[PDB]
Amino acid sequence: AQDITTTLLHPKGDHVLHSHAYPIFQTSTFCFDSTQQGADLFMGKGEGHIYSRLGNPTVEQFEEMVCSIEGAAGSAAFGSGMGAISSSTLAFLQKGDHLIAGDTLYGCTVSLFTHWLPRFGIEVDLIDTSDVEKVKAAWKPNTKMVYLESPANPTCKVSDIKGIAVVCHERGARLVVDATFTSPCFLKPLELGADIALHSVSKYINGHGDVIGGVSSAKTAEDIATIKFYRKDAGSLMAPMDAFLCARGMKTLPIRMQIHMENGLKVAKFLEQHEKIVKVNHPGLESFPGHDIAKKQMTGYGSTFLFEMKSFEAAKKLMEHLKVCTLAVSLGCVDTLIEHPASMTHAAVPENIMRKQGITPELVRISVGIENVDDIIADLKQALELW
Amino acid sequence: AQDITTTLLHPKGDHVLHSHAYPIFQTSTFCFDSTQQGADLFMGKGEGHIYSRLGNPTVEQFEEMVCSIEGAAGSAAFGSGMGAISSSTLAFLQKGDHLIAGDTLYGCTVSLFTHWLPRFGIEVDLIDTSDVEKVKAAWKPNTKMVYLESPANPTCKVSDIKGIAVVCHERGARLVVDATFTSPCFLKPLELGADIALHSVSKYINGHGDVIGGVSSAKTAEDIATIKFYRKDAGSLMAPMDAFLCARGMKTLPIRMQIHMENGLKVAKFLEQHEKIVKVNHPGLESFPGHDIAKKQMTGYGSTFLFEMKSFEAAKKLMEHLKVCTLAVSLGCVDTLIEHPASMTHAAVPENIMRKQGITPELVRISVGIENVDDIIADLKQALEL
Amino acid sequence: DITTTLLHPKGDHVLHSHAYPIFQTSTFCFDSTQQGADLFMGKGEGHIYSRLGNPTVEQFEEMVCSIEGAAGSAAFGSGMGAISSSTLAFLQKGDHLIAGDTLYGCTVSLFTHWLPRFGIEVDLIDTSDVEKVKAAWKPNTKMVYLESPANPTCKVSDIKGIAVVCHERGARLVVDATFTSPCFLKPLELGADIALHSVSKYINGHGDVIGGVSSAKTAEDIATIKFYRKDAGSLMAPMDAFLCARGMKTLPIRMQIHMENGLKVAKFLEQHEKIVKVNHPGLESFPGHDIAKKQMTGYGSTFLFEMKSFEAAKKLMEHLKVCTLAVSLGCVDTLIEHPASMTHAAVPENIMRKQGITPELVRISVGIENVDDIIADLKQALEL
Amino acid sequence: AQDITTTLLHPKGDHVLHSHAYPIFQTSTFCFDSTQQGADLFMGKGEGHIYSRLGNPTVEQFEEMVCSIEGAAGSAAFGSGMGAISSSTLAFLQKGDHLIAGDTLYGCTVSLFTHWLPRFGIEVDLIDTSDVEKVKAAWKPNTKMVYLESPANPTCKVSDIKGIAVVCHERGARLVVDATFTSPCFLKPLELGADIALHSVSKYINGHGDVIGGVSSAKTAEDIATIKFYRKDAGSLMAPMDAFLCARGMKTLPIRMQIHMENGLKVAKFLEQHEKIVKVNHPGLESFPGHDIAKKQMTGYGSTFLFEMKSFEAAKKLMEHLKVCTLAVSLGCVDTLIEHPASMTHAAVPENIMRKQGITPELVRISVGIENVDDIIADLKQALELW
Ligand SMILES: CSCC[C@H](/N=C/c1c(COP(=O)(O)O)cnc(C)c1O)C(=O)O
Ligand SMILES: CSCC[C@H](/N=C/c1c(COP(=O)(O)O)cnc(C)c1O)C(=O)O
Ligand SMILES: CSCC[C@H](/N=C/c1c(COP(=O)(O)O)cnc(C)c1O)C(=O)O
Ligand code: MET
Repeated sequence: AQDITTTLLHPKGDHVLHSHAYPIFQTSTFCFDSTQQGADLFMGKGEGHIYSRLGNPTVEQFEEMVCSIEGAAGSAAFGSGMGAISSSTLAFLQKGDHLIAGDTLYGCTVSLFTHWLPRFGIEVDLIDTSDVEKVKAAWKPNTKMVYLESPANPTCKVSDIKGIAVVCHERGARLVVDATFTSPCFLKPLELGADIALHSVSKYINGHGDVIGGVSSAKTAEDIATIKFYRKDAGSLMAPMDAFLCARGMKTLPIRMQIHMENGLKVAKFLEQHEKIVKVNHPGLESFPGHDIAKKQMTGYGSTFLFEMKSFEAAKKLMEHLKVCTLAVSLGCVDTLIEHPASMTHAAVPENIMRKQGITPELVRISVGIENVDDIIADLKQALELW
Repeated sequence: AQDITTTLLHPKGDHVLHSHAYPIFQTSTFCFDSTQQGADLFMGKGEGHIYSRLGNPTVEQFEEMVCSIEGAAGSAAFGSGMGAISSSTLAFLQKGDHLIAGDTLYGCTVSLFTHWLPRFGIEVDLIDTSDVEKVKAAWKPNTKMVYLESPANPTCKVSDIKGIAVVCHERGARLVVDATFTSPCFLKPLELGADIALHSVSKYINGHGDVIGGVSSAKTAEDIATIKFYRKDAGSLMAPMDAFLCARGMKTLPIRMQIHMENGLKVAKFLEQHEKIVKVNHPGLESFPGHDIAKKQMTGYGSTFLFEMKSFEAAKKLMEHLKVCTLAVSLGCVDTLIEHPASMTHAAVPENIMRKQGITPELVRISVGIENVDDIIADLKQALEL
Repeated sequence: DITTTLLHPKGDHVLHSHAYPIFQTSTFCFDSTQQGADLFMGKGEGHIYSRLGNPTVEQFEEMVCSIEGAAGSAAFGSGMGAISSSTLAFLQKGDHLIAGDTLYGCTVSLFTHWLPRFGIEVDLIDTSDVEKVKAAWKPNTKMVYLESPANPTCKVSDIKGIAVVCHERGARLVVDATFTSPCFLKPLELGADIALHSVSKYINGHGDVIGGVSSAKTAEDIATIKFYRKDAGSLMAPMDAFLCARGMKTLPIRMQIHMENGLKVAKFLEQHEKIVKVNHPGLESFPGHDIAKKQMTGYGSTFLFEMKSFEAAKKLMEHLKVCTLAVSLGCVDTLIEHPASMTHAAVPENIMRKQGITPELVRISVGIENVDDIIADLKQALEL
Repeated sequence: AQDITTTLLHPKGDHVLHSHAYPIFQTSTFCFDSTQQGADLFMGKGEGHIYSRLGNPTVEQFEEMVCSIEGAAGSAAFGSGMGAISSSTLAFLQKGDHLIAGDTLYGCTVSLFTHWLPRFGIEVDLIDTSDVEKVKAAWKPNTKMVYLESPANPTCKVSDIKGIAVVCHERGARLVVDATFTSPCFLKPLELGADIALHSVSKYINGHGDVIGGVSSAKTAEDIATIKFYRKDAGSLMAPMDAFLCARGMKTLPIRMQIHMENGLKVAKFLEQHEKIVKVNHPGLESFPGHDIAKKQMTGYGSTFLFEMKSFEAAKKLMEHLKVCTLAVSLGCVDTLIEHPASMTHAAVPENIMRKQGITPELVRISVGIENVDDIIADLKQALELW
């Protein structure tokens, strides 16, 4: 079969005015041929565009590319990953519905789930999804959705997607997986039984750290139509320029991910053997609890992972004396990022959830870029071996 | 004090590397000097940036421009006017609360209020808000908000914002006003007593028809923080490039609006005197019901208005034989747009609500651009006399 | 209005898009070998490569082509890209060029340093006197280059008068109309052969893109220009072309307020005690007013004025709250500059005096702010 | 020694408002603090900006990146490769000066050298530069410059850059090398004795087929100042937006070139063993004349090469029946391009020069992208094996 590198470099669809690169449709509205042709496009009949919020050609191009790696019925682009998460949950969940979600999630996902959803009459439970039995125990007659991050931000906690999918399929609950950390190159949730696969495009998919974006993919046509229906009213849209950049960045995704995976594994192997390091939470290491599920359900690993220092001051010493790694939040960028979860990405997370995640000031999160691995390792080495 | 033209041309803020034009900050994340400096910003102390979703310098520049015209404590930019509307309502409204909204609104605003809000346990009533005592009768103990469009899409129906604001202040409810149609140049809702003033930037504020965006401005610092706290999780953001283009477009807004207003008035008066036109729904016309309310509360008028034809076939012939006007949805663009509400912008609106709005197959909506008035009038004259 | 023409340009919509798409592409696809071969030979419609032609860029070119009344227009990466392409495409070894003594700094740099390196004889003379153009004439004179009103002194030249001399003696007339814009100055309708602009200024008007455009009277001349651009390589970027076309949408409207603002400012400065001389082509005091009044349908907002001393000029320029100390002109906001030590600092010491540039001269570019706000900003700086 | 992947991902210079990605300075002019501060910057004193034509921060960031791989004193970015070629030649050559240039050059370079330079009183001779003795024989007392393309567009003809450099150094002539076909990753002319190394950034460096651009680098500070002095007058500038994209595209240059090189070699080796193909002109093959010079003087190979079919109609049949490869001009793009030199890129070159270059209607130029090589080979295979 045709390789994914070829698939991404050759998206389906006609060229516009014979242009090799797909044009940036920096426009708000579209022109109608006639009143009937305009009336029909609102009804759903005929091919063409109306208004960029409903559909934009360069945006739709990016959606097609994502839809093609995911193996979905359709994809929806968003202004942010949080736009994707809101439109993948609130498009389906309503007053009286129950949501089971992982206890270890991205900071703002926790914020959306614990603060905003309960205000909308939606029952939410944060559950350890590494254990399928805990997921079964939390299940209720009104359970409509299970939301998973695996490997989780930032602890790399592994969940049994395949096993949970079964329970979701038997009981009529929609399974949504956030696969941001791994990318659609190595994790394809819809193959594992999930109903909706989503990403923060801001991270690996774009990879260049210059755009905030989100994407959501559905196994079903009805489900993607509902997501786009919600997006129409909620209004989280990917800009034409941002879509152009994301598609462009995605052109090199497979090879970037290959280097990410290998760099990340080598950095983690180096850290785990280092005197100053207590523990390394990389899902590709044999020492890691959820390794056997991760290697079975994914075809590779992302390069973002967590590790434990002997103290906060030691962690502070490492982070502030690096010359290649740059101290900043976010991840999945071409260059290596480094961050302190306890006081940055997960400072807003309540300590009730903080303890069980479980994030301590000794922890450092690293997102290994595509720089020569030896340069990255040497940079960490000299910082770890300071006076 | 500076004039509106000068204020928008010289926005408050520092120059970046002595750059005359403000740089497009096409970035996702930002760097930290130290752990403490990064940890501080998340709290947040005191000056600096973290991540574009939380704050982007180019986006913030546009936000401050809108804040200066509205007379607000702060403004938040969005990826769409719908992003602004959702964030201006769902940030405050929760399960068990009650919203009163105008019966005539933009199509997707009707879609948002009728479909999605009741799913979140929010009570919504669509009420004729041109009558103030009708809002008082629709009131409940759990009423937390009133939402208004004045002039409303597409009928140009006018609401007494100042009068409704008094009711909202006395009874503990917020007043949110969609001022897309008139722009902040002519309509400043926060001066009329409203709590939140929002726009579809995609329309007049940008004015060049090349970007989708929204903005919301709050009277109090607490409300705008809550709005931005919602945007943080909801995720409707304005792209750095779009922020650059919106700010750029807003540079000529005052002079564009002045021409929009004058053009829209002459075109409406031309249509009113024409024998093939039943009625023209322009808020600046003496004949229009609620003209006096619009005259006192607004300093000018938008260029988007509705009018009635003899039949559907007559409307069809007009829209399909224009050479200058472009048949397309949207409004507030530099060139002239024309649209059919019944089967386009307000086609997804439930036929129950479409009846109360007064939207018929004979009605045509025009958005008069900044072309020469005589070119637009002549284009209409040619199409009408076939 | 010209506005209607600019808002509704010639051409077909792309996938029904209201705004013309940004063709951020390098190359284009072919249906077959024959179709691709044909386009390289000029047969059929379509595109090959962005340097040869870009749809977004061509859309801007056609907007300029309409207002200028040209056979064709070519966009460039800079005004200097337009200037050098409008001269070095025609001038060759052994040719002679007569150019105005007062030109933009880098246009002087081009003509004085680079042009004579290519075997092109260049003389800079006073083109405000038409009889002086006749005296500078040589048997090998192939081109006259003009700039009216000139940067920065606003020195007006009789374009139609010089055009007659050029036509009779077989020479091209190139006019830099940056200072006035195609709204008010249309050189091709005064008998000029080539009309060019620094789009960076009024045409774009938003001070966020560098670009140039050149419009030719004949189809052969623009083909020569585009043939030169193909090899020289000064191209307008697709994004920049998008921004320039977008900026052009408000051009006539911006120029109306530019003209009126610049006039009221100059009239204020002329009656002010601290100002010796004001060089605005719209003022009746200005020497070349009669020529400018008849040849142009309006005036730009960039002009020059004389202070008592350099210290007084420094005091004025460094205390403005609204106006900005910056080079460039034709922006929506008001810019201020000092020619002797900035724009015309590189201009040779002998051409410096022929132009009449002194350390006392201050150049202002009046934007589209409220007239009273800019006048008040100048008023407080000239007194406090 | 720090690897080039790391170098390109971590360019020197300060971050702007703590922004991770370098901002797009979409501006015309810059503000001054005082009259003297503005006067000094024109005089050359102080830091740093005045007007985008003289210097744009975004553009200078890209120039910095190119300067870093090249090992130059400075770099200048342009609106096109032809902008770079003109400014590297016409910035130094005046009437009475003599230029020696390769006989096999890019189409428009031939146009510039044949049509425009002679009009400026500059003597030009197109010479076979694969033979050092022919370069020596063509030499004159007024010879000021030698311009080389190696491997040449499109025949891939190899020139002895090192050997020609010596002659240039001994006789006081600048050596200028166009290294577009190979990229700075594999060919660094300044290490070989060239004075100026230039690229069409439109090709490999940007790599994404969305930007037209050029860059020129000099060994000497005076020379790059002269090039920039010409640029401000001639007017070929890189747009801030284009600069942003080129820097972005350059982030992944080393890894893209790794795949280009290996893909290109595998495609060439497949074509050479195929019965329909008469000859393959890839500089990395042992059969190719000048392979020994190429493998010594370069660190790798580009993926653009030319091959001979049995007929024009056979060439037509191949080019017009590909499903992955796209029929278009240009090269060095992320996806595979294909064109016909005799009727396309080199249809404008005079017949006396085209016969000298060896371009016949049987020839096909392929620019191998970063698609899975087996997919590329399979696409060519089915097109070659048609009924
Ligand atoms: C069907 S689609 C179309 C659209 C538009 N609008 C629109 C609007 C909106 C939205 O906005 P976006 O930005 O989101 O679009 C809001 N509001 C208001 C008042 C309005 O009118 C029209 O109507 O035409
Ligand atoms: C030294 S730098 C400076 C710049 C500006 N210029 C301007 C100009 C130009 C330039 O152009 P670009 O676009 O190339 O820049 C040209 N021409 C003309 C006539 C003019 O005034 C000024 O002057 O300020
Ligand atoms: C005819 S059109 C086509 C184009 C391309 N070129 C390319 C090139 C150039 C150009 O460059 P730009 O950027 O200007 O395009 C230069 N050089 C070199 C070496 C090369 O290969 C090809 O060939 O394909
Ligand atoms: C808490 S806002 C910044 C978080 C960032 N996107 C991360 O996951 O690293």
